[PDB]
Amino acid sequence: AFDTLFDHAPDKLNVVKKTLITFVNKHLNKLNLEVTELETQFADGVYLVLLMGLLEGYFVPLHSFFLTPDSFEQKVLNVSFAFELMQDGGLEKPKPRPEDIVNCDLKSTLRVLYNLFTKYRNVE
Amino acid sequence: HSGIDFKQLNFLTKLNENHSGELWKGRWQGNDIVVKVLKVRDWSTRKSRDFNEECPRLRIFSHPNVLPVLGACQSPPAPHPTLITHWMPYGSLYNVLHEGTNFVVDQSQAVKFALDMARGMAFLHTLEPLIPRHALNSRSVMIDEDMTARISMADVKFSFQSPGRMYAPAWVAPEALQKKPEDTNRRSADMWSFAVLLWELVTREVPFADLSNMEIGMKVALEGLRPTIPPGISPHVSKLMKICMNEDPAKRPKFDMIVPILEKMQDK
Ligand SMILES: Nc1ncnc2c1ncn2[C@@H]1O[C@H](COP(=O)(O)OP(=O)(O)OP(=O)(O)O)[C@@H](O)[C@H]1O
Ligand SMILES: [Mg+2]
Repeated sequence: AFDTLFDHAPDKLNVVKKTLITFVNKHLNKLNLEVTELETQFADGVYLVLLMGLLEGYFVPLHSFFLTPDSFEQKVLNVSFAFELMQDGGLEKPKPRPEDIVNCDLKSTLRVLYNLFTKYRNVE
Repeated sequence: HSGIDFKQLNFLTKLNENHSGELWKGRWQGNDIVVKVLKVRDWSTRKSRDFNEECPRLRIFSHPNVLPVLGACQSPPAPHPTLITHWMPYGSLYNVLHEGTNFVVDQSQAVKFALDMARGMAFLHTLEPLIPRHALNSRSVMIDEDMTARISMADVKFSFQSPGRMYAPAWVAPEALQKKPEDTNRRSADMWSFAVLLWELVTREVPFADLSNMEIGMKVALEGLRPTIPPGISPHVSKLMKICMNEDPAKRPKFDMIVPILEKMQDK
């Protein structure tokens, strides 16, 4: 379903992208953080954790994750922690491996964001 | 200690469902109770063991301003990890201050609430070690039939219960938003929470009500967001609020030091 949209619908794909920019900035702007680039700005896990708190109504204590990750390892850990917060919110475990997000695979990243957008469309 | 038998619980009416699981009003052995049913992803024998070791500490019967967990249902054999406590007719302090459609508590009752909570917390601070994951806020204090404020032991989070997610950061000390509990003086962090409760009793407003939880924690932790000291209250209330919310944890008073201050405030 999402593959067909990614691989075979570029005019649609960019509609969805501009909107994911809208969506994630709706939330992260509140923290004085702007997303301009979807291909890299979620790779380190930080925005996904912060976004999950924004979408699901909690703060994440700073000792629970790496706010300024200093390795590939800490980024993978941040992303894994985000996927866990996702499943707590009732999402099924995301299809992408945490490494796929850290490695900036665009399909993987857009899939996760898309699934968030869809679940949390009315959240303000 | 086999706990309470889940089969002896009479579930009367569902009160809530949220991130923690659900709350019902019910009855057990001639007691009017609430039943808190915890929902937990990836429940394990290890977590179930931990639940059964953590609950006994919450069964505090020796202080009027502490509300004990009466007992818990071990899971297995219960469908879910479950705990029970007495039904408090006014609900939470939060309910009474902010959701009180019937009457507004006066400032004399506010002062007595503050004294009640200070006394409850001074007591809990005598426990060795401290009860872990106990956060003081207006949601975790209940108001009994005679308006007595009581620290809610059924609001202590268990080691497997929403770790890494904080749903009431507005009452949490700045250091406790950022540092592991091991790396914090827990007693001083709790006095910050009391300072916020004083602010809440003075303003009759939810602290940072216009901000999401994530916004509160990030700005308090990283940007120095603080409650604005309310305008034209007594200098003595003002001074107490200020000392309890000292930026420096080491300079915040202990609960047992502010108890006599609060006693003199009821009637000098
Ligand atoms: N002992 C009690 N007696 C009467 N009402 C209670 C009691 N405990 C809780 N309540 C009421 O039930 C409502 C929901 O409580 P519940 O425990 O589900 O949510 P919470 O305290 O916000 O979050 P948490 O799941 O973290 O404890 C409370 O707002 C309060 O009105
Ligand atoms: Mg509760």
